[PDB]
Amino acid sequence: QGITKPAIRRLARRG
Amino acid sequence: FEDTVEERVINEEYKIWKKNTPFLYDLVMTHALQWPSLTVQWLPEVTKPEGKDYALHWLVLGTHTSDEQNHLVVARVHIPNDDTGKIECEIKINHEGEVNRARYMPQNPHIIATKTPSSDVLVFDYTKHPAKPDPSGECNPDLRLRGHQKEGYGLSWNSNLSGHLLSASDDHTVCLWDINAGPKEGKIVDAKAIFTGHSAVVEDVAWHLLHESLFGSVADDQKLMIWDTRSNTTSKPSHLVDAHTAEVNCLSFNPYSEFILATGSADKTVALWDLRNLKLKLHTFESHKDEIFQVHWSPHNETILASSGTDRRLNVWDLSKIGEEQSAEDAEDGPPELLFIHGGHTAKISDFSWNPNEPWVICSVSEDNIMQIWQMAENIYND
Ligand SMILES: [As]
Repeated sequence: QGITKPAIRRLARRG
Repeated sequence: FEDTVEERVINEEYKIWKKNTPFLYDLVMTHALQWPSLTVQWLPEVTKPEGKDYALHWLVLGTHTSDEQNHLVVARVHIPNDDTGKIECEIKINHEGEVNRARYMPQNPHIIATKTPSSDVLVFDYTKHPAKPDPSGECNPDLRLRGHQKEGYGLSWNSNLSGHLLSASDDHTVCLWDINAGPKEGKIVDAKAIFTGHSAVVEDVAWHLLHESLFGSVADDQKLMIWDTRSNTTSKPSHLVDAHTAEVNCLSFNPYSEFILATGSADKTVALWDLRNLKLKLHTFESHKDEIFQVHWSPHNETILASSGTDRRLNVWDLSKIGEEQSAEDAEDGPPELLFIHGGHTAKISDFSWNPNEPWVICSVSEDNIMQIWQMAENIYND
């Protein structure tokens, strides 16, 4: 799901 | 003091953070202390013990109790190798009142200065105190530094001039001590200089990391001041900067660039500054939802900055991404230089510290007794 790097990077910015 | 409504919101957001941690962190260790610490700083020492699967690191912590006996604490921690964790008390020393802030001397790491609810700033040499503190609780500092009328938080040792210490106070002043001077016996030393440039509570103070005479101060008068200890004036700084539109709470010099400085404010922004021309604010970092109280540059990456405060968040910034174009979707989360938001705390973050020996490792402490040792996933910064 949110396993791709761009998605993880986006999770990081959302906290 | 608790908001039962806000508490439900915080707890549910935490549960979500917790299950997301394998995505976001290479390491997450959380420890509840009996008392909250208002202060953290990693000691410079590290060792990898023979036949062990962990590295030994050390933290300078404090205690915050209004009722009971306070302590200055050095904690020993296990940091697991990349092939959970443990915290023990290396030493515990009786301390009068809460420890507002505690800082080790760069030249001699076993010398630690502390700020107290009172006006005296204390100095401890932990090699000169019992391995276990006397339950009677009598506080016996090696040095008491006189000069202030009120308490404060700001503390800074000169890393180029051994024994020279700066302190910031609610009394509007910055005090300067040289702890190698004084009399034979010997416990009390008076302020060598007292700087009165500010017209309000001075929140933080910091020596330049390369020039032994330069330091910066930051106050509720919304000003950043740059001082020179050579000059025969203590009432007027070398530079007076209108840094923010609200109280300035913190400042931090870049350890790789002798010219650049960061500043954190109650106006919810971090400001970048260049010492060669202070008329021009280099940059403004926006994203924090409340007062910023602490800012620290990464000791391993020159473009990496971290900030924290009242919004229970710790933000990591990457300067190398400023001005970089984002999609409209990514712009909603914040500016391109926002690398990482740490949502592991459930109350205000009082202080944090970058691990000087393990890149990307941070220790942050909150007002609800939690200390977290964490390192964000390599996938996030390895681009
Ligand atoms: As301990």
